[PDB]
Amino acid sequence: WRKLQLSRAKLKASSWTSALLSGFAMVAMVEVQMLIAFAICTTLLVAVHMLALMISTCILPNLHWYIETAWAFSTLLGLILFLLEIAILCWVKFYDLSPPAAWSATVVLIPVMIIFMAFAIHFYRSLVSHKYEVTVSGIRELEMLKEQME
Amino acid sequence: WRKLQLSRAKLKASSWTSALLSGFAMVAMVEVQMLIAFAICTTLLVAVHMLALMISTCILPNLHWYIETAWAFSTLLGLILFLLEIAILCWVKFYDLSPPAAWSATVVLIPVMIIFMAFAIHFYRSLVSHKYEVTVSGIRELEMLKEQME
Amino acid sequence: WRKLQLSRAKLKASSWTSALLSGFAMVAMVEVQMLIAFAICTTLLVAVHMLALMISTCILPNLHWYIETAWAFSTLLGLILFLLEIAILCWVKFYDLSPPAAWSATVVLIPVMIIFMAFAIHFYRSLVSHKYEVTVSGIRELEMLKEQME
Amino acid sequence: WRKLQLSRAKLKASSWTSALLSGFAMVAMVEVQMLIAFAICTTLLVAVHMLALMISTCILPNLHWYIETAWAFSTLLGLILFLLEIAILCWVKFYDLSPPAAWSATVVLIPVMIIFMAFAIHFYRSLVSHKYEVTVSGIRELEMLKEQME
Amino acid sequence: WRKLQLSRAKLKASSWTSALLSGFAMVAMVEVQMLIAFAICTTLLVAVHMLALMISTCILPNLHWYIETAWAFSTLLGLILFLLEIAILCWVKFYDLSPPAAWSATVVLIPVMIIFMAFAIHFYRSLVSHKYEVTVSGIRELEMLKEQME
Amino acid sequence: WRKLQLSRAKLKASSWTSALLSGFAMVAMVEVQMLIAFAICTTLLVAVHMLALMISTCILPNLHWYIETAWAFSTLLGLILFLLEIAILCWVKFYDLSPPAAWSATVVLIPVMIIFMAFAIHFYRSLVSHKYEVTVSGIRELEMLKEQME
Repeated sequence: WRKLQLSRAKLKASSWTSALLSGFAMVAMVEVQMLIAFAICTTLLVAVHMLALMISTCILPNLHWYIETAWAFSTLLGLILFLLEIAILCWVKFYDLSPPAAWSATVVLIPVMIIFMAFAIHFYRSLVSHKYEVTVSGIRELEMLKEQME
Repeated sequence: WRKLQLSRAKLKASSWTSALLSGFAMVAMVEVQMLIAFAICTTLLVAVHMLALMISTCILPNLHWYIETAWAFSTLLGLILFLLEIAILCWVKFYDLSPPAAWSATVVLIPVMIIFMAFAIHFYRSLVSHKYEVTVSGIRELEMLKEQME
Repeated sequence: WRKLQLSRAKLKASSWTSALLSGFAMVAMVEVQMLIAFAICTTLLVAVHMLALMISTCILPNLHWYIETAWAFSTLLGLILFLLEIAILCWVKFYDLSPPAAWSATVVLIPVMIIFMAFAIHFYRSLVSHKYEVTVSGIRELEMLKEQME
Repeated sequence: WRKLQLSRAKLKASSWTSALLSGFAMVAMVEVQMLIAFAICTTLLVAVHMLALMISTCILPNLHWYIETAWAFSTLLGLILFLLEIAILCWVKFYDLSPPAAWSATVVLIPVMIIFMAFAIHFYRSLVSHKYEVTVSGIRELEMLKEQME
Repeated sequence: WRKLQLSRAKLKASSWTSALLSGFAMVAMVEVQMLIAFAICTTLLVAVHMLALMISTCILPNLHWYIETAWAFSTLLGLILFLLEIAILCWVKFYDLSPPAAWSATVVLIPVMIIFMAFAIHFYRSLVSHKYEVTVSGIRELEMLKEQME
Repeated sequence: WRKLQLSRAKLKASSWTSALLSGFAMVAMVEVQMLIAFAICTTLLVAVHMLALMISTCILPNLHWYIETAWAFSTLLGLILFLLEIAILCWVKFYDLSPPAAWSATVVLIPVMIIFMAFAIHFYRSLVSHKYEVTVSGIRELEMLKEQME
């Protein structure tokens, strides 16, 4: 039951962020209307989220952990892309009369972006260690039973 | 019960994406205001989602798997259309002064679009094989009982 | 319990689409600002959805199937109206400099619109037959008991 | 338990429509920027919904049926006001160059508006009769027991 | 369990109204772009809602009734501020060419605003009396047992 | 079970505020289009919320309290940033013709901002004391059993 709720809640959240972020991001582009980055970033941002949405459709009928990786990976990319997207918007929006201020946007971006990616690595690292920790603990317990068995 | 939750959660998600995507997409068109593609893509995008929404209405009262195909198919089309829609927006929005950058939008589109459709095929293929796998496994188990039966 | 969830989920979805579609549709009209069709379509679209919303208010306290028809009918109309609405937007938005491309919008509309209404008829027809099928099966079973009864 | 779910679901729906409708309606006014009607209708529309939202706050802690009337009444008013609001928008939006088309908006409004209010009266009337029907049926059953009692 | 659902449902509703109202209100200000009131009202409106959102974060981990007062109070303020906000928008939006119509907005505001605040007082008053009523009823019942006790 | 619902509800709320606030805030910037503050505040606001969204993805699979701190901290920052963001918008929006009124926005900001941060400290302080209170009460009860034990 614990696993059932995990997927159910995640499904709603996935479409929640993907749909809204893609919509607002799309509107952001039409409203404003370096150049290549803005176009590519926007297209990729939408595409990545769309992939996640599809995952919501396939997961319902349903190796399971494999797709889980695709969803988390895709969802994560969208978040990074959205962050990159807003950074470009600040640079592009002010790019006309505000170029001086535009720089502060990307400059401040690096600090949070690095921590964003770095934080994920630290968490993943701890998770990896735990898997190994259980691996050693599991075999040991089994060995104890094996020794007393004889 | 497992099946009940699958439909319940899916129903909310369907209207979730269909309603939001259609709304934002519609707003994207009015804000900006090759030419034929933009008009057709927008109209089709909305129509496809509307079909899915109706499916949410008919599924409640309720062969069942058949309609399931219509919903997944329609929902999937909307996602592809939305991706195509944003690609057109980038080309159209910049189409005025930014035509040069506009190309990068569609060019980058192909890469993700191919993977989007290709990924679905791979998943479906594995699903098809599993169905056949169970088919062979099922008859075999039944035969074992039939042999011992005699 | 199966019936309880059906209404509960449907209630959220109804307000979901009706509220969002009406809001975005309304915004679509103010942003842009044949002529008569656009005004009437927009007004009707909003009115139909509003009716559905009210249905959500009356259903809670609660012949039951009768109102169900009103909700499904009203909700269905809104979907058709929204589709018609976007079609008009494409024609009206481009109606200024883009009239040539504007035609493709309504032309492509017919194909999907016909399938949209036609698909509903097919589903309803099957439902009607089932009702009659059960009618014959029900009386037959009762007759069997009546015969053996004597 | 049946009563618990009724309030829980209604609470989410109330804020759902009230919040969204008020937000979009508010945006509709700023975008466009007979005259008095538009200003009053918009203000009243928002105020009515706000009242409903507050009701959601007071109902949680919690005569109960009395407040229920306030919520339904307020929510209903908002729906009627929103319908009136969009009708004004069509008239006002086109009011500049499109006056000829603007008339069709309010004209078509009356038809649906009358049915909207009239339909509610019919449903309420049937509900009132049912209350009386049970009243007569209840006393009759009690009398039967009283007669046999002696 | 009854108390658990009360908080769970309220949490979703709080963020629901606070997030949407703040977002739309913020957009309303940028779109339009007496003067001091508009600036202060908008800032306060957002701030009050933000406070409520934070309350949603603190309540999860969790004297309990005390915070409940803060949430209801903050949420209530936002509703009043939003109502005041729209009133200012009508006056400001028309304030340029539409001054004649702008007045009707604030004038009609007073009527509903007074009833909005007055209605709350009446409800609170009844609640206060009930607390005292139980106080007298509780001691009396206890005294009856004390008398017979001797 | 009590803990399960706490995370489930919080997950939906997190994405709820983060997604909406980021979207509306992003749109607020494009619509309007001291200078440096606006650019940095907007970028940081989005980045902080994105971090929270990712947390929603990692929490599902899942030391637990540690991440809880990151989510609450990140979510809290976004709220403060959003408040700061709107304050800047009022100053920037009016910054053109309305500079005189622009000051009232930031001035009024301080009052609520201080109370916003101060209120959190008071609540946290009480929580800290409670932890210590239980610490003393816990050891005391255990000691009583230890004494009677001998």
